[PDB]
Amino acid sequence: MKVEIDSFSGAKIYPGRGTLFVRGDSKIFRFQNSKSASLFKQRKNPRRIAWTVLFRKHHKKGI
Amino acid sequence: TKFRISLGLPVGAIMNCADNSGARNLYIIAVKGSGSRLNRLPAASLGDMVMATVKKGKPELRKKVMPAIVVRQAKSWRRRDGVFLYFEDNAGVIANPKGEMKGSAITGPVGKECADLWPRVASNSGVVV
Amino acid sequence: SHRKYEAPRHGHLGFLPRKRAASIRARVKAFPKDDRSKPVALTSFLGYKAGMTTIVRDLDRPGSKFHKREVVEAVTVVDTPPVVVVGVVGYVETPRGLRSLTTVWAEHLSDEVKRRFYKNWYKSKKKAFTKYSAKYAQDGAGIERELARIKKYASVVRVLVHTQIRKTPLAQKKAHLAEIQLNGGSISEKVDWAREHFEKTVAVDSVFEQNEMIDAIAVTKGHGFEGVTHRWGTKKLPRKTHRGLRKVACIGAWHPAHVMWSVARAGQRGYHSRTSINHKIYRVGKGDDEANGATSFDRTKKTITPMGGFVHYGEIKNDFIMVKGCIPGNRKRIVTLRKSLYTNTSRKALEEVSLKWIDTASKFGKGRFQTPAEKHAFMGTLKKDL
RNA sequence: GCAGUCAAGCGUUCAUAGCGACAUUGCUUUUUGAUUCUUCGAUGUCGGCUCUUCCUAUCAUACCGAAGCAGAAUUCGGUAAGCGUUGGAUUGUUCACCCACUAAUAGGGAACGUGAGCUGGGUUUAGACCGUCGUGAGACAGGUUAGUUUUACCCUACUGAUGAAUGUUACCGCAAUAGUAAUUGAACUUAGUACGAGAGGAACAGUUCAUUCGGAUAAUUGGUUUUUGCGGCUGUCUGAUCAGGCAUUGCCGCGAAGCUACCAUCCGCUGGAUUAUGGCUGAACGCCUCUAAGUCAGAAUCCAUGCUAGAACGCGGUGAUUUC
RNA sequence: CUCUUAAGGUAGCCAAAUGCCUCGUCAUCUAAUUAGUGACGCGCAUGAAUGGAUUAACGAGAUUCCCACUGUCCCUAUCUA
RNA sequence: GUGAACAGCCUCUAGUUGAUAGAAUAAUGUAGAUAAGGGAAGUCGGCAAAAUAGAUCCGUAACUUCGGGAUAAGGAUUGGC
RNA sequence: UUCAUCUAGACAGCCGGACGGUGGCCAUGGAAGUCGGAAUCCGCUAAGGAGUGUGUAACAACUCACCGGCCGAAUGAACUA
Ligand SMILES: [K+]
Ligand SMILES: [K+]
Ligand SMILES: [K+]
Ligand SMILES: [Mg+2]
Ligand SMILES: [Mg+2]
Ligand SMILES: [Mg+2]
Ligand SMILES: [Mg+2]
Ligand SMILES: [Mg+2]
Ligand SMILES: [Mg+2]
Ligand SMILES: [Mg+2]
Ligand SMILES: [Mg+2]
Ligand SMILES: [Mg+2]
Ligand SMILES: [Mg+2]
Ligand SMILES: [Mg+2]
Ligand SMILES: [Mg+2]
Ligand SMILES: [Mg+2]
Ligand SMILES: [Mg+2]
Ligand SMILES: [Mg+2]
Ligand SMILES: [Mg+2]
Ligand SMILES: [Mg+2]
Ligand SMILES: [Mg+2]
Ligand SMILES: [Mg+2]
Ligand SMILES: [Mg+2]
Ligand SMILES: [Mg+2]
Ligand SMILES: [Mg+2]
Ligand SMILES: [Mg+2]
Ligand SMILES: [Mg+2]
Ligand SMILES: [Mg+2]
Ligand SMILES: [Mg+2]
Ligand SMILES: [Mg+2]
Ligand SMILES: [Mg+2]
Ligand SMILES: [Mg+2]
Ligand SMILES: [Mg+2]
Ligand SMILES: [Mg+2]
Ligand SMILES: [Mg+2]
Ligand SMILES: [Mg+2]
Ligand SMILES: [Mg+2]
Ligand SMILES: [Mg+2]
Ligand SMILES: [Mg+2]
Ligand SMILES: [Mg+2]
Ligand SMILES: [Mg+2]
Ligand SMILES: [Mg+2]
Ligand SMILES: [Mg+2]
Ligand SMILES: [Mg+2]
Repeated sequence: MKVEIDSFSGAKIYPGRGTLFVRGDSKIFRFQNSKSASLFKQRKNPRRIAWTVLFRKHHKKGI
Repeated sequence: TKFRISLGLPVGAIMNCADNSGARNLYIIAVKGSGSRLNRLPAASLGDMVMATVKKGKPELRKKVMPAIVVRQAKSWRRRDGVFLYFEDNAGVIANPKGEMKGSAITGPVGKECADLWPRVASNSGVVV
Repeated sequence: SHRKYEAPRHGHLGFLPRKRAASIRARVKAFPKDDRSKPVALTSFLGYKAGMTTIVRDLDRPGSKFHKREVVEAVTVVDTPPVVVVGVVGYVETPRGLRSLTTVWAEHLSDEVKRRFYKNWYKSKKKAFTKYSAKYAQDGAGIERELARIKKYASVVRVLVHTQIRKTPLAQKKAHLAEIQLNGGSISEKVDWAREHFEKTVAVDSVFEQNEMIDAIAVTKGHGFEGVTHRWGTKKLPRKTHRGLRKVACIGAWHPAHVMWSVARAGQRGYHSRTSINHKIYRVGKGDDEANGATSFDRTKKTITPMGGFVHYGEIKNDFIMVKGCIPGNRKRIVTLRKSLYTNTSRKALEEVSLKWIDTASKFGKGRFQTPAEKHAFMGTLKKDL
């Protein structure tokens, strides 16, 4: 099996977990759960959402 | 020739026309192969052939019943690999009773189940899921 | 006049009455037909429903669109510590059915099974089987006489086994005792097997094996008093309905001038005995085997217990049976897993399943990590520790 | 309304494949009449919705016989009611009609089932308008609009739920009786084969799915949120802060658990006896004959296997049975 | 050309809240319309202050279609008092 | 106080804390809510509910008795500092 | 009940023959026993219809009425209830 990545939060997605969203431009978005899916639908910025790997990278958290 | 897909387009649903035939939407009036149950609306899923009319589009396509094939669903369904997925919208393409497309191109993605079910949809398709 | 539109009736008339099962342990009402050429073996096993998880495996089904592809499936985990054999029952056949001639018990019975014979164990003098254990005083002559009666009679032989709840995380502390038919030949050696196994444990791997179709017999989750709309699935009456809409509108014609048994009525839902067949064993896991949740593809040295424990159950420490799909009953409930009554050869049976991965993320939430090691590796150092 | 009998004819020939005149015998009571026996100290009067069951004069599905049955399709008929028999536009409508799917969209009963189950569009009080009629008040199976749908806590029935008594108490069982369930399609392949000049074009075996139904289940996905769990926001109040109250759950995002969805997943058994029918042997009747004696196969049928309940006045095995 | 009246329904309007036949006919609206609308009119039985025709605005009046919207429904589920 | 406001919501003075209670949290209710995808397919009928909503700026059709229609329709903005 | 056949050999059964004038007359596009109308003859005859059916376009070719070979005692038809 292959572990996917949450398009919003960077979380690791295991088989069957979360949802997959195909945008009209054929882009694929994987969400590990309804929280990340709902923030994406609300058009929040992961770089602004403080628990996402994208925010942690932009803010040099962990490193 | 296809596993069950959560029905998301009951009779009366209007999806976008994804082909270049001159139709802008398809209005579901029936679903091929659908069963019977009192009060239950016939409902389509990705890859189903429906009977539909063109509500808006070129006048030559309107005011008549024609087969269509659902290429995008937007109602979440579960693939056997455990993936719950959905598109941004519901979309279909006009076809004849034998499954051949009336148009010559699809705009936007096409569900993999539909592409496997209908080779003409697959041949005219761009991105597939 | 006629119905004016045909629909199938709501509910199954063969599962009536929708009453509470008389016991929390569902009775095995039929054992597999005896083939007296095979060795002596139990026809069923007792376990406790721990909970569900999900697995990943490669489907082997030629002609399927998912042949040699990956499929995610739901599985149920049944905690199955070995059952202790404590007795044997002989059944003679009669023009009035089967009839127990006599039961021979083991000499020493654990407190687990002894509790089953007591409503108030804590204040009893625990006299159960104290005079019976004296039947083994010097030679066990009476015990051997009863076993000889069973051999001379008793066309059907069943052992009495009890669970070891002390090995489960359950608080119940009172074992479940059940009769399991012994299949295999020579009723004499059925009796010999039972006598030799007195006071001894039998593990689930000696009863069940990988890929085997089994049946699950359990009392379903109870839901109390239920109205027709959910108890039977009848159509909700329109919003305009005076006096409520979660009802059946016409509960009968004028004649017969009686409500008929087939009309949906409100009553108890759930807590019914159910025997559901053809659940494939996906794993026969052992408690002592660390890497219980591991496969030949995952190799993560982890057990079957999800992170944080099986919700409302605890941790799997014993032998366990992983069946495909779902089985009747809720978590912590005693379940009887029995061998199939027929030889299924349908290519859905007979398929050799190899698990590729077993989910162990927490079921207490949207579990993100399979192991605490993976959680630490993803999250880095936190303030508390790690 | 449905079904027979006869058989002049139709069916290119040919009465009876399928039909069938002139006649004639019936059945049914889902038509409408006829009657006025019951009800006028009152049986709630259309239709629909909902739900159960029953009938068979069978639309489909099973197995078959016949054909003007080459195949395919169809038609006639037998056992058959086990199983299903739909979504819509217009109309109060029943009925009708069309669109459409479907294996098929069969007909009916149950106080023209079903109003203390609903609804109240219609009819069928009182308001009002029109047309025709009437001098008029007013009439109108003419049209139109508005118009209170009451009560169960009793008995039974039904659904579930306790329970005295059998020395007590406990555990494990048996199984009388009662119920019972699965359903239908598609695709691949057989096979572009059999068959057919051709056009076309099967089936059995095998495989993957699906429809309708049913029983569970909550790993996942989704829904639900008083977890008032975390955060945010408005207004006001606690001098400010922190932290809070109130806004009838203040509002918003996320939200675990639980519950739950063909909106999720899993599961839904195999033996015998038969019906129609086709056969064996074989007389009656030197032949013939599935039938008479005997006998073989055989249906979605039946009875079992299996599944649910367990007789609270059916039964068995087993443990312990009170020093005072 | 007849019979005939007090006068023989004029201007208008209509299957209209007035048309039996009738779900009239044509067109439009829909996949499908006994609905709606526009036309037609030998109109059972339309029609001129018993007011005719029309009308901006107004209407808890009757009606049809469309967009939005939704648990009305598919098909139900859940929560609170 | 907010606010256009005698609106709603919170507060001061004053007044009251009165409605039979206790325990549970089944069905069916009454009242209040939410709901994937579809969006009136429900129904006689969109009944009920939802959606809209304040203010500022832009923009506003047929028709009209010239007065209206009109908040037509249709858009954009709004906090804090 | 009635009428028939029958040791001068019945019924059934199996087997043999089932001819010639003659493609009888008429027609028909063709019609030979057999799509039809009409005539129902004669010889050989133990016996054979100008034909009981199948068959051909017509032929042909099979088949039956009819008579024989075998068997040997009963049998057939139409009615009545
Ligand atoms: K009366
Ligand atoms: K949840
Ligand atoms: K506050
Ligand atoms: Mg969730
Ligand atoms: Mg309906
Ligand atoms: Mg019916
Ligand atoms: Mg259910
Ligand atoms: Mg009401
Ligand atoms: Mg969980
Ligand atoms: Mg009364
Ligand atoms: Mg009454
Ligand atoms: Mg019949
Ligand atoms: Mg009635
Ligand atoms: Mg009633
Ligand atoms: Mg009533
Ligand atoms: Mg009624
Ligand atoms: Mg009314
Ligand atoms: Mg009135
Ligand atoms: Mg008058
Ligand atoms: Mg009247
Ligand atoms: Mg909330
Ligand atoms: Mg206060
Ligand atoms: Mg608060
Ligand atoms: Mg024979
Ligand atoms: Mg017989
Ligand atoms: Mg009993
Ligand atoms: Mg005029
Ligand atoms: Mg008129
Ligand atoms: Mg009109
Ligand atoms: Mg309409
Ligand atoms: Mg005048
Ligand atoms: Mg008038
Ligand atoms: Mg007014
Ligand atoms: Mg101010
Ligand atoms: Mg919704
Ligand atoms: Mg939505
Ligand atoms: Mg919409
Ligand atoms: Mg409608
Ligand atoms: Mg309807
Ligand atoms: Mg209507
Ligand atoms: Mg309203
Ligand atoms: Mg505006
Ligand atoms: Mg306007
Ligand atoms: Mg001829």
